[PDB]
Amino acid sequence: PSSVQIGGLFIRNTDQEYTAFRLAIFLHNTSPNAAPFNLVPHVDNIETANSFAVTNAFCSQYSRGVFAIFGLYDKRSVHTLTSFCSALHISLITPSFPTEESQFVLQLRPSLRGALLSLLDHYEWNCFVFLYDTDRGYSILQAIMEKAGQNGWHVSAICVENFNDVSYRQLLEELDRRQEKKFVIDCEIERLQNILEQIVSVGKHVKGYHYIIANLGFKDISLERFIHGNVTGFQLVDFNTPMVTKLMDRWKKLDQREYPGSETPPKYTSALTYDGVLVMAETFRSLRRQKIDISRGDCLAPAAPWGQGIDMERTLKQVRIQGLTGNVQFDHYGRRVNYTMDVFELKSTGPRKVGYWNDMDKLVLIQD
Amino acid sequence: PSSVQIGGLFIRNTDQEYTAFRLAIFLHNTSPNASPFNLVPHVDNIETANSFAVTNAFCSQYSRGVFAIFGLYDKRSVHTLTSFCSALHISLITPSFPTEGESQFVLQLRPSLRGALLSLLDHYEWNCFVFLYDTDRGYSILQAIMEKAGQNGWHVSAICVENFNDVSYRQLLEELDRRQEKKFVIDCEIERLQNILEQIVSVGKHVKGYHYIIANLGFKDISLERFIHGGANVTGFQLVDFNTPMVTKLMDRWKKLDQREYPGSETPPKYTSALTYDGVLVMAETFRSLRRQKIDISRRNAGDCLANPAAPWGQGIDMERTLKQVRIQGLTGNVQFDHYGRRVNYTMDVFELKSTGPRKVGYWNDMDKLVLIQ
Amino acid sequence: PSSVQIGGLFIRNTDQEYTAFRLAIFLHNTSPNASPFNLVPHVDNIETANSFAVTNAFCSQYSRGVFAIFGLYDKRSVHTLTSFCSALHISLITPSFPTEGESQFVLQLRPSLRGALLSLLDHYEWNCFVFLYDTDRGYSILQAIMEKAGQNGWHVSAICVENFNDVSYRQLLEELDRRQEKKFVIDCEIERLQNILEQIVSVGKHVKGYHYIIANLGFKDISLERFIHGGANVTGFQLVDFNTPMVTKLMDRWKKLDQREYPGSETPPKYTSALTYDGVLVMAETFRSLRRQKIDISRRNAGDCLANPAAPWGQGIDMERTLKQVRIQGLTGNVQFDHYGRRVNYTMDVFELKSTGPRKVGYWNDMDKLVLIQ
Amino acid sequence: PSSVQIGGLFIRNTDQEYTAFRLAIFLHNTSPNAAPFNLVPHVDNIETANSFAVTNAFCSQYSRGVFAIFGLYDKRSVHTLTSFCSALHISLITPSFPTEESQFVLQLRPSLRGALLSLLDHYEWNCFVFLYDTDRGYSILQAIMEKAGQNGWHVSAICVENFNDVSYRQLLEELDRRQEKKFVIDCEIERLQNILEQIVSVGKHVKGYHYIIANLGFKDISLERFIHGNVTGFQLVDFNTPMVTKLMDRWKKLDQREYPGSETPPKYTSALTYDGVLVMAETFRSLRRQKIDISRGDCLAPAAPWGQGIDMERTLKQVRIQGLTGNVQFDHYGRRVNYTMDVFELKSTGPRKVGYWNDMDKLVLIQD
Repeated sequence: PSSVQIGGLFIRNTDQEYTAFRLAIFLHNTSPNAAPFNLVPHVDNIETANSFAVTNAFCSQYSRGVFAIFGLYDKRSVHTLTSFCSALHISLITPSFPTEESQFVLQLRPSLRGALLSLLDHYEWNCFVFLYDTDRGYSILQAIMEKAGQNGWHVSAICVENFNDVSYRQLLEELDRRQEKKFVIDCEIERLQNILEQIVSVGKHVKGYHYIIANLGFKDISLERFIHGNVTGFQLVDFNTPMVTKLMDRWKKLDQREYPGSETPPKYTSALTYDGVLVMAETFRSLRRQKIDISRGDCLAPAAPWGQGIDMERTLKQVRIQGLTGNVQFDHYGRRVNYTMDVFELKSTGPRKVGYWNDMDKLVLIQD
Repeated sequence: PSSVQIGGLFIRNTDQEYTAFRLAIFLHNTSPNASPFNLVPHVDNIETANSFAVTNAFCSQYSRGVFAIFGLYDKRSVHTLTSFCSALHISLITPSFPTEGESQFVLQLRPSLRGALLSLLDHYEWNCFVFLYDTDRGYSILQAIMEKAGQNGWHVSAICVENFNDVSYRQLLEELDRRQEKKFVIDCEIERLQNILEQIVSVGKHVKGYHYIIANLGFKDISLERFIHGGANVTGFQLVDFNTPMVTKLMDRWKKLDQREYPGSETPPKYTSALTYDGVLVMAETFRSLRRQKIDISRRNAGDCLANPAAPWGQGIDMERTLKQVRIQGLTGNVQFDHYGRRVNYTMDVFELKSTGPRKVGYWNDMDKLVLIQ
Repeated sequence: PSSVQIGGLFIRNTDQEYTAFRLAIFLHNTSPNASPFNLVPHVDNIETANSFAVTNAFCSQYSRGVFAIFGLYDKRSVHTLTSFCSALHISLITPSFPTEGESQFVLQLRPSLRGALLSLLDHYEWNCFVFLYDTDRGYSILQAIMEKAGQNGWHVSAICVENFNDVSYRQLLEELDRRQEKKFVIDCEIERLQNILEQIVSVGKHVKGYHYIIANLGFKDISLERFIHGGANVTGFQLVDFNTPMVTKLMDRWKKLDQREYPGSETPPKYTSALTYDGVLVMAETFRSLRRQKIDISRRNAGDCLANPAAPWGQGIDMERTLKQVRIQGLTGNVQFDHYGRRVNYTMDVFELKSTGPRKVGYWNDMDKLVLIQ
Repeated sequence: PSSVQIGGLFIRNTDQEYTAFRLAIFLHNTSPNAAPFNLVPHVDNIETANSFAVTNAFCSQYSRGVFAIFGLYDKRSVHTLTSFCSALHISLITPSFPTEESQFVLQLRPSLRGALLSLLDHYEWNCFVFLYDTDRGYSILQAIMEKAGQNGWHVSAICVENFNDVSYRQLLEELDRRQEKKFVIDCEIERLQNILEQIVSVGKHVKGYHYIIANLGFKDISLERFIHGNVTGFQLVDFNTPMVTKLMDRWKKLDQREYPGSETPPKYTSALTYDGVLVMAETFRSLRRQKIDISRGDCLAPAAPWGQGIDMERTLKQVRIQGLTGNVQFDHYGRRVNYTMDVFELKSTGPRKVGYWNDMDKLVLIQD
């Protein structure tokens, strides 16, 4: 097997992720090293991102026999993509939000719930607001509410879906009336820019107000205005490693005509997509090493089980490499294990690393 | 067109709903000729209730040439079913929880409950209470409760009761009793609701001084004899009125039914049974309206539910418009939808438990909010 | 004499006892030849359980040439049955309540409970408590409790629960709660005991701070899951030991029984079932003893139970003496009677209810009174 | 019908009752007035008074077809006599203790429970002792205990069955140690004499100690020692009526050879037996007036019902005469209704009537 077909499912507002996925495949195509299989993606980008489009693209990919699909989903499509992959015995590698038991799924994105809870405990926060959206699911929100109930917190959860400039202004005025000082922001990247620009315009960009940015791309979003005017966040990928250095000095190639979004440093989702490509490449090497000839139907047949799918799924779930997100390893549930992320607090000189959070030592802070 | 094909979807633990569907369609079929058509149902009762099984069944229904589909869904299968129905212009009638956040080609028989519950909480002047909930029916109630609490500064302790056993409920109740919190709001599945009520009786939290609010439309569908004797304050919402000619006739027919042929007939129909009965009535009236509007219906189509590109039904827009343009009287009252698909101009009774039993204290309507009897 | 005729009397709601009687006699009949006789029972199961029906059945048994009679009686039929048995020298074996106040030709399988209950009350240092009782099993316990209270100056409030419905129990519990009395002693029929326990759970009196004492020998024969979860202190007396080879073998045979042929086998045997099983064992051993003593038995007689003048059986005195001179091991322990007919040298376990469940706290015996585990 | 056979069942220590029953029959034999039926009793006195003797005598009487039996029973024989009479459809007239629903039974003795409770309420007794026996049943005892529980009384119930002189002495010493001042005595007549003589010997016969004698024969027991040394009691029959005057001036005939016990004024049980004879005579007149020819088996047949027994039983239950115990009338349950009894309190001059108790006005006391 030298031309291995794989499937790719992307949704709207994922230009950078698609570019990173293409770049990872291209590097895998030009990496001789030690079977020389070349990954050809049958990528099917969908704009609507509704359940019907997900089903249509998934069945079309299944008709081509891709043995695996690298997909991205939202709250409205997770229950469709995961269900089809679990029933049709095709492994599903997704860098999107993890799903709170599951099969045939590899969630590359680490669960942000644990890190956020540890940070809140360390900062001894008792009353705060929870400006949030539902795009990534009700995983952080439920944990915050449950933790507040078990700890007697005065939390004010505020949904900011379908908000316009008037809505943000009204919300800001209400917060000023309540004199809320501590904020937790959990929204999509574009919504983060909208919230941050509205806050800096209305006049709450000072260091007295504490803002926790609940995402893994803290350095991926520009916060230059806040230095002039206490902001904490989580960073997933370390920029001081040899492998990310190789990615950067290969990323400087500004072929924006063929690689849109390459003008800026890759976002955390882009790093996760690159890491997923490495996981698929490494596990294909493992299957080839085990001398398992992977080969082969249509959707809505009754289930069309894949005999080789179970062993292939297990091989994915037992991979352990050193990727952009560190020790990439999965447990038997498909989640991420043995991972760490740095905690950056903004200072006068810029972002500064205070500590890092991992699943075995919780949060550990640098002290003298 | 004497025969009309109607799709039907049923999930697990919905036996009573299926019998109500069969009973409603039988009454319409065996009815005096109010001058004219028959409904043939293609029904699929899947137990797993996963998205893949729902998609397979919906494709089978689409291949079977159904004009409308009566489906049940949970948080798992809500998105796939609604999106598939809207994409192919095949309308759906559901008694499940609403999917607020815009929609098309879907008619929610179940009315919104957030307004009534919020009105009740404002009337009771509650500040701190334990909100026990699950995520089987979405998160609309949970989001609304917390948004109201944040705007009003309520210290609401929300606890999810998913995947808890009897020991877990006992430990949770003991911890809450140690925290000295008296007010509770329960919004769970009917099976989980029975389990929590049994655990409350076992612990001994059904005495005077404890207030429980049951957030569903089946307050009279459950047993509270232990709570009646204990004397704890219980408030609930009942949608089905038992003092109307229509419910009386249906109950008379309900008691005279074969238990083996109609499982669940040994007990009074629940609010979901009334809701699904109303849904069949809505479909019948809309087909009459299509006949009156001189709009002929035909499938014209095959079963390529995944035809590329999509081939939406040409008469779906008119069918959806007619479905939303029907005002009828049923077990739940004035069944009348707006242009969105939700229920509007609906009324529900509010029952407070006393020693004599469940006595209505007032009603709630979309216009006057909560009006209590004084 | 291969065949031995034995009389049997059963009152209403004693199905389990009858099956235990049949099971015990079947095991003796189908047993290895421990070197020799069979027991044929003449059984009468009257439902009214009045004195006239008992007299008719006893005359039929006497006309049927039975040497011993296994009878059940209540306060209504205790005097007629005991007097008839003593007058004609036809001995009786009973598991019912004792008839203290002298007796002859009667063997009480059920041991006296007043000693154990009085010892428990003295240990608990109780002063004021509510004694709920009925009069189905005589008045010996009631008289003893009040005599002890008078000699010790206890303010015992005794209430009879005869001919009360569920509303009556609820009203009585509410009145007692208003009077602020926490300690209760329940001595009722097993059916009435279940009803009172259910009412206690419904009212909500099964929480910490309430102490209940159940005065019977079937503490493990009833369900207290609600009381286990509530945490109220419950003390009871268990006569049957479940950690002996004999009870283990009998339980193994009990589970492998036909439910239709042996009603009540779906549940573990109650203390009365163990008592009646022991009674059949006592009769078997005594017949062996008569065979060993070279005392031939024969009815010699007709059925003129009302023969004037009375014609008592000539071998009745020796039979009664041999019955009282037998020490055996059975489900209730060392079954051994004195010259009066009551049980002596008997032990019963004392169980206190905790979160883990019913855990034995000590035992009670006729010699050392109450000995608790420390 | 001129020679009507009836049955008579008497127990040990009932010589006076048997004499009164014989005297009443004799007067009925010599009372022409206005069918001239003469009552012939097949009396079967039993000494053992156990259940076997009761059954034997009852069956022998049934063999003679007596249509009714005038019986006396104790705690050990009530459940046998009543059961046979209810099942065999023969009316049972008994002057013994009433039974707390029943059929074919006429209890001539009024229920003493109501009068005792009313007297205790009037005297405002809170703590007392209850020297009692079980011969007449647990009817008064249960009521006293239940009333005490509902009123919070400090009652000390003391059984005095099988007590010898040492037992009474020990009981008296214990009472002195407890310093109990108020006594309620409910025992058989012979036990009353034993208790009273022991009390007067030990030295508690003074007026300071209050003794309530729970019986209907207060004047039938000599209390002369207490006048020299507060004793209340109930009297059922009034000695100041024309009919009791006739009974007295006929009772002075001292034919003790044929009428034992006639040397003393009749006891309350004797008056009840005399009244029962009148009830049977009056109801036979009613049956004869209704032109119902009463006629007719063996016991232990299966039930041998008597068709005329039901109407005869109802006629007994609807009789209303003026006898020694006043307005003799029975309800549909066989108990006594529309009856009254005087309450006598001992004074220096002797017994004095304070008031009277009836079932409609409870207790009413004479005051100026």
